[PDB]
Amino acid sequence: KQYIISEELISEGKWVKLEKTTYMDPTGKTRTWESVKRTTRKQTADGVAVIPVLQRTLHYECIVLVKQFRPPMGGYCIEFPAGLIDDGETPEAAALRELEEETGYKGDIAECSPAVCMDPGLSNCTIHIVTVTINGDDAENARPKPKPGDGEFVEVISLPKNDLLQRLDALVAEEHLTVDARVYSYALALKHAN
Amino acid sequence: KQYIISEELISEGKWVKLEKTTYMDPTGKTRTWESVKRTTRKEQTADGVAVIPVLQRTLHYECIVLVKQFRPPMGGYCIEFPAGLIDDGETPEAAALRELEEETGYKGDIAECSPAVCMDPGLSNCTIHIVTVTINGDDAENARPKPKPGDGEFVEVISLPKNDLLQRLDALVAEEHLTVDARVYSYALALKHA
Ligand SMILES: CCNC(=O)c1c[nH]nn1
Ligand SMILES: [Cl-]
Ligand SMILES: [Mg+2]
Ligand SMILES: [Mg+2]
Ligand SMILES: [Mg+2]
Ligand SMILES: [Mg+2]
Repeated sequence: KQYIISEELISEGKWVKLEKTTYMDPTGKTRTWESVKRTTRKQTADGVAVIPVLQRTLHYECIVLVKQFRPPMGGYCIEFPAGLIDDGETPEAAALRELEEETGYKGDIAECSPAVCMDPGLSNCTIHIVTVTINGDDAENARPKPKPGDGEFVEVISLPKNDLLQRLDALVAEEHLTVDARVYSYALALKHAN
Repeated sequence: KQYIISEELISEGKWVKLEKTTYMDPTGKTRTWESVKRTTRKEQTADGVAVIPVLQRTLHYECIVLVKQFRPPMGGYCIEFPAGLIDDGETPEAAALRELEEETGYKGDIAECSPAVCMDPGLSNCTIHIVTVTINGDDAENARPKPKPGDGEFVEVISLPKNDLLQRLDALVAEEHLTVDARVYSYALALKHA
């Protein structure tokens, strides 16, 4: 019933562009939408985000998160490890790779979502959410070695899965960070379950 | 350590703008980023809300109430939590209840309200409050819920059981071209993981 008629370029950066989308509304009237797209997509999706479950015997199961300065936000954010999928990379391989670079952990793939939208009223950005388990008792994850690329500066924050929401709220209150909406959504559902 | 040095406007549509962001990296070196912002944020503590609406009815399993609509940035239909921007002077809770009623017909009760969470913080400064609302589906008000969509709004309601949310989402993606939102998928994944 609704569909895109045309896309007009408004402005194109190196990494992001702004378009004016013309579309057919369900009444049969033509309407416009200002949209954002990345210039980097090739791929199943733009990026991956990793839900890393750190499993150590005789310890609570932790979710491994990252804290970074985010220039669009003007501040620090707490997020699932994540990055864009390299040209001709699978989402799983991007997931294990980004997890290693950002955290130093070597994980195993548990499951992989279909491409999911980030902010669909604003952009076409999509990611695969990849659930990964980390055997924290293996020697490779003893002294995990994070390999930041140029200009990446990432802090690792592991939080217990069984209290995640309350721990995130604490960091927000105490550290004036912004929690990521996907992280928060995950944390809410852990409390809402059953 | 890191902070914004300058924000230069590149292009300003009516709804969105693109900015060249200059910031100080933690080595003391000046770097740039291409940033997206909305033009609509005034004194709201966030751009928008998204509502987690838990529909509760005697002798029923709890449902999560979702909406499906065409998203011109995505060029297709998306399944999302009910959501909208916060009107000037409106509280996040009022916005949540109002959007829920407009989009679904249901009259909810506030349960909890998150702090401002970021939508896609490597791309944009956009933020939302995630507002959990219970819907008493045994109340007469909520028996024959009719969407009251605004101008150019065309929303379908999809209520799915909480106890099978992920598989029911998978079954919808399997049967048609449609993208699930990353917050909804994250929430459904945690419901499984718990
Ligand atoms: C910022 C994403 N664009 C919009 O919200 C919009 C609304 N009408 N036209 N474009
Ligand atoms: Cl798991
Ligand atoms: Mg990253
Ligand atoms: Mg990277
Ligand atoms: Mg909406
Ligand atoms: Mg609306």
